[PDB]
Amino acid sequence: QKINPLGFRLGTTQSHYSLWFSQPKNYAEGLQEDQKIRDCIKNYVQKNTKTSSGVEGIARIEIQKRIDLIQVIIHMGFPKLLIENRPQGVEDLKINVQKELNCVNRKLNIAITRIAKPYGDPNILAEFIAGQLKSRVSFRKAMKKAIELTEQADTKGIQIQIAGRIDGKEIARIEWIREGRVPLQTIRAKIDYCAYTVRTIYGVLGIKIWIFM
Amino acid sequence: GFGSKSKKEKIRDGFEENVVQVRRVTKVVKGGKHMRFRAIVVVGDKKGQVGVGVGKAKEVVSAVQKAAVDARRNIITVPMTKYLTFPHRNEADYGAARVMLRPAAPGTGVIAGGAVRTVLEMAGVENALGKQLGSNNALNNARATIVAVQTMRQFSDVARDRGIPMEELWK
Amino acid sequence: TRERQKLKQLFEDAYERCRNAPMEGKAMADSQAQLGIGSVVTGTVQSLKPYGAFIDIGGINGLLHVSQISHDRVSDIATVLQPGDTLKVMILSHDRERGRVSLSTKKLEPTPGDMIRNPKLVFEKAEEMAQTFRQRIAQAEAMARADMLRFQPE
Amino acid sequence: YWNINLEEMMEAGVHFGHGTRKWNPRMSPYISAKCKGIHIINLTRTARFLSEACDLVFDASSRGKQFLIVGTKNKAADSVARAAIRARCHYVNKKWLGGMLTNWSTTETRLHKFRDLRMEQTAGRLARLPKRDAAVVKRQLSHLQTYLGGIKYMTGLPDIVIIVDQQEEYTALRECITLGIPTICLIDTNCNPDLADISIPANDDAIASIRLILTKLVFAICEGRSS
RNA sequence: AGGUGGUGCAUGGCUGUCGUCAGCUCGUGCCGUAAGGUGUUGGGUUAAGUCCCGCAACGAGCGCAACCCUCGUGUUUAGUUGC
RNA sequence: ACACCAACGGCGAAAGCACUCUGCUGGGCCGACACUGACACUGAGAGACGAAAGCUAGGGGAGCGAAUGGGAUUAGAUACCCCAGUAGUCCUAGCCGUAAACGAUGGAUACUAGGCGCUGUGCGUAUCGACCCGUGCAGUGUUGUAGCUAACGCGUUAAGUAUCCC
RNA sequence: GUUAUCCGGAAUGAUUGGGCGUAAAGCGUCUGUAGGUGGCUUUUUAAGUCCGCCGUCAAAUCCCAGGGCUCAACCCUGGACAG
Repeated sequence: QKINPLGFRLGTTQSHYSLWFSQPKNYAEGLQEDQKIRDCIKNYVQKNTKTSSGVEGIARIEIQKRIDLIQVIIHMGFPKLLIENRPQGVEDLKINVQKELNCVNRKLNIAITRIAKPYGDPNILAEFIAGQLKSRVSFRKAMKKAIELTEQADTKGIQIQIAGRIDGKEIARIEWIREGRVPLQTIRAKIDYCAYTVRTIYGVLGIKIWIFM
Repeated sequence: GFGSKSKKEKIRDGFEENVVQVRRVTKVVKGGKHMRFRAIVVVGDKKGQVGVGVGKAKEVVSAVQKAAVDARRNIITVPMTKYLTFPHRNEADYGAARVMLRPAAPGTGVIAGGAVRTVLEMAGVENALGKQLGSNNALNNARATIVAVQTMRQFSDVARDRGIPMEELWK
Repeated sequence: TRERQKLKQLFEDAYERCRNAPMEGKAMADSQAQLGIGSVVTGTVQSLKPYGAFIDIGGINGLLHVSQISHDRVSDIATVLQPGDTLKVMILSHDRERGRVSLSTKKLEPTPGDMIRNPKLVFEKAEEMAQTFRQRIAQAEAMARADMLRFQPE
Repeated sequence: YWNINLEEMMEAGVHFGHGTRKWNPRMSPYISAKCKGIHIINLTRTARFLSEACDLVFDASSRGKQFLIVGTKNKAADSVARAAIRARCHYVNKKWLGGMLTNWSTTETRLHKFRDLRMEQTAGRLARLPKRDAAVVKRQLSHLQTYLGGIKYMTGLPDIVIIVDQQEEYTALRECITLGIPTICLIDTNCNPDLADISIPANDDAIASIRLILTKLVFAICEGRSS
């Protein structure tokens, strides 16, 4: 139907993530390496913080290869929640990430950064409405709660679409709320979006968050 | 766009609100058949201060509060002289809903149909009895009571209007 | 508070509206000339037609009407008439369709007069009014600026 | 005191009323006579209601408010502006929008944009952009110049609105009746005294009768500011 | 564990279509008891609800267009493996 | 059977009524006090009239035209189209008594804004004569205040306010 | 608890209390008998109407106030508006 914004704006105002420049067979193998790194980080923090309390919200995992050394930046909003306090979080990340890249034993620097305002970053906010919506809370309370929760934290325009099988139904719906300008067509406009799938008990839900900044 | 509307909602101790019906009213379009919510909100303090208001919006709560903002610009005050009851009996129709209101003894809680009883239990009157003659409707019913309690006069202003000095009143 | 103030205002006015109801007591070229509505000069008749007389008046188009012309007791002429004559005309309706001006002699106009109390005080304040009128009329310059700092209405 | 002699109105276009088979008969206990296809207004009750008018205008400004005057007719267009620059009041230039009093939230935001565009018009950065942006700013600034040019100095609602006679501005009048704002206006020979709650019935065919009652109320307001 | 077993009428994601058609709505106000209308209708003009005037409407969001790529012309700069 | 005249026109209680003229005869409207002095309104049952089609009896029969007959269209056509065409249409004397017989609004009286009209008469102006202006009424129409109405609308000819009678 | 019967709700037979342009409903219109209602002033009788008094409408029931059964149900004593 409609093209998605992070695909559409790639020439200008949106940059790629897996930022390493290579040759075809080495392109396929570098894409192997990228996918296993994002797997180990996602599954890692999901396990070692599933035992912990709250949601983490890792938005971007940028992977860069200057020399035979791999800079990995992790853009989560709540980075104090991760570490085992001396630095041992990112150290054990570096262990399990070293577990699946040592073809050529090249060094890698896993860093971690802060999101400027974590409510304004659609992967994190989509994780929040995912978490509250995965708990038994209605679409309206949680979704308006995400809206005023966002507009207290300085966002120009917003669109929230939540897909089928809301609280008790056997007929799917779509429910979208918009505030302000969200021009999806304006190429300069810099809209960042996320598309998170909530795996509930009585079905699957789909959340798709557009944020115009 | 300051946020959370904490000061701006005006916490509504002054006016207490209730719906009296929320019917989903629907229109059909080329694409299909889509509905909005018409809610009827009766606002009013128990001091003697009420008024109806309709609203409709695709959300339920925005229709309720939208009908409330329509309602809290539409207020009459209730002429209620005695120990929280009525000066005299009254009847006044609106559209095709006729409403007979009748004052009561103080040992009588308000007895009326749901719309009339809703706008009187919000009006702070305690001792009335109002039969409804006519429609099954709720909006024209309640608005017919509002017209049926605007046109109602105390003894002091009828004594002021006629010019008669004062008698014929127990209190 | 603002709503209450408004209500109080409305009460004041309704009482002010309660005290004293009781007691008390050819044409195309003329159309081309009318590019602009402004400027009276001595009314020029440039067409004549029963219903009235059509009259260029300093750049503005006017309409005199028969009932608003001088009564004619003289032997000969067509009533309404006017051909090219130049007549002192007072500013009346100012017709809204096409933005004209109407003109009216208005008659003898004798009206019955009822005596009004306080004319002793009532002449004095009429005099004061005339003095204010003489102080009024100011042809040139525009007030404004007064400097200040502009602020949001919110 | 605020008197007007009976002869100053009786000479001019005050009893010089309107058409004799167009009268709206709620003036039937009011209108004095009829002559030559033109009505004749009773001048006693006219001047008394003007006495009441200046009592209730000068008292209302003696409380301390801001008044409003509507100007739209193009027969009395600039005379209101002359009757509003000296009198400090904010005024309608030529034409009215339905909603300038009751829907005043959007009118208020429209004054945010009009205030910002006057700030850009004064600042001298108008000649930066080419004829497109300058054309658009001149067009919207021309339309807001048509309406909001004469009421820049108002926030909120007035107390008394005095309007161009009856015909063109039933819109603004009905917004005043919805808001409850008391209005004291002019009545023709064929209109309602019960629209407003006090008004001044005199014909407005004469420009000098309009200048008479308006000039009278202008000195009423300015002496209201005299404090 | 595995299931390319069933149900696309339990779903998500993705997509086609009407159709790149020019619309679809909302806030506030007004009208109607109300469903609703009004805006968005009318006079012109556009590929366009594009823009202008009048109008109880005033504004705004998504739509259209532009910003995006490519092919068009020229200038500055760099000349290899290209001239 | 009666073109133009024909009009959102006149009359009748309704149905109806238009080529003109004559005869008999109904009804309406207006004025003067000229007279009587409440004789008024409605009306069960009753009685009369009552478009068109229908029927009895006798005339008459050009046009039109159910039924019918033929041709066409059509899969088919008992129908629309076309060509013939009988009862009927008209008149005399009756019977029948129904119609969207509609203003889809029983009748009567009293009272409650106006604008624009038409018809009939009456007064005054103007001339001295046709006009022409206002009006007094009655009737007919069109927009419309108040009020009523579920709404559309009706609104001095109410679907308003009241009273009476079926 | 279900069923049946009756009243309510029901202004859904309407005096209190409905309707008849279009929702069910104004006869096709008109004359008129019986009958119904009816202008104003003055006077008379009082049939209706109103006021007083008197008689009666059994007792029991219902209403008020007492009293009795441990209370109540029930029983008993006295009183009376209506009409």
